[PDB]
Amino acid sequence: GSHMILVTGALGQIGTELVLALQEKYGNDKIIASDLKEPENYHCKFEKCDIRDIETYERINNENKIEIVYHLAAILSAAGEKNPELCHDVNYNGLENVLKTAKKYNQKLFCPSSIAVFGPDVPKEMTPQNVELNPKTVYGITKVKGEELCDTYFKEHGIDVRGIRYPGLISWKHKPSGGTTDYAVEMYFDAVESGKYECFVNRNTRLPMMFMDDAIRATLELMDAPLDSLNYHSNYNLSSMSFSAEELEKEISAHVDFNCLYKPDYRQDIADTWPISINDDDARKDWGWEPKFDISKMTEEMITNLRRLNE
Ligand SMILES: NC(=O)c1ccc[n+]([C@@H]2O[C@H](COP(=O)([O-])OP(=O)(O)OC[C@H]3O[C@@H](n4cnc5c(N)ncnc54)[C@H](O)[C@@H]3O)[C@@H](O)[C@H]2O)c1
Repeated sequence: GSHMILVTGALGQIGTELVLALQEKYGNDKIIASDLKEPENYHCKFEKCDIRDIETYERINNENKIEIVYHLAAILSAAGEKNPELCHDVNYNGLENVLKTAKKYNQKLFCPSSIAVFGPDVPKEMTPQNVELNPKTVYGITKVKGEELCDTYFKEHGIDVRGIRYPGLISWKHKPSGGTTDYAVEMYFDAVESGKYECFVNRNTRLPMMFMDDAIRATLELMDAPLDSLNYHSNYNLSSMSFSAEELEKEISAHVDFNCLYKPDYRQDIADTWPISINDDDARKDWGWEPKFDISKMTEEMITNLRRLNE
């Protein structure tokens, strides 16, 4: 086959790093990036597209002989509370476009979910894989519907679509976009840049978090697993860390001097409805998941690179 891979949402937090990992794994000639606007200074072949534009999306897939899509395009939780209609449109109708195309062209898919599928009616601690999904955000609802649609494509249409309920992801290669979990990223950036941070959640806010290298590795490992080994498809729980905002402040302060003030905003109301930690036994059992970055190791990577960038 062509062995060609498309990454939608390629310019975002995950995509910035996933494109590189896929180029190194498969060879640079095998990877096509797509997002809304063509970037200036960019070492991957790029095809612009709105994920809602089925005609152009199909054309990109056809012409490039795409066999595998890593579908990252989305509107996230905080933006989705501000703009519910946009969130539904982009997330649900974009996903539907991706799945319909996969069925036409016999594609394999990665379509991620989020811990935002969970609401406060199920356990906050070590949330199980199989509990009711009654999210309290628009975004969470889109993700629940998306899990279900993916699993319908798998069962009814034979599409090998896989996905992870990512926790909050922390990275330094992309500027923070002010998402709900972005207080962890921003705290690092602002600590190193200015020695001060105004945190938009309260000091005890405690969410499942993961360093990007772990999330990217998890994504690739899940995609490489034999299909018959998977007991879940669109929606693996996935865990690494669970810490509060002040715990992160104390970790960062062991390395860098900084003033952290807590001034919650609307994003608190999102975070408060999510679990603190996640039971990912099924990922660990079915496909060998184990995280490699604890808070100390992640902190060293973040601070070292951010200090370099601030030279
Ligand atoms: N980063 C996290 O902490 C996290 C956590 C859970 C789930 N996820 C999921 O992972 C995926 C990627 O997340 P991310 O953090 O990289 O998001 P992001 O916002 O950084 O990237 C999403 C990309 O989608 C693009 N996009 C938006 N609307 C579009 C449209 N109409 N057509 C085409 N492209 C469009 C944006 O331009 C952006 O580059 C999403 O499915 C998200 O729900 C992320």
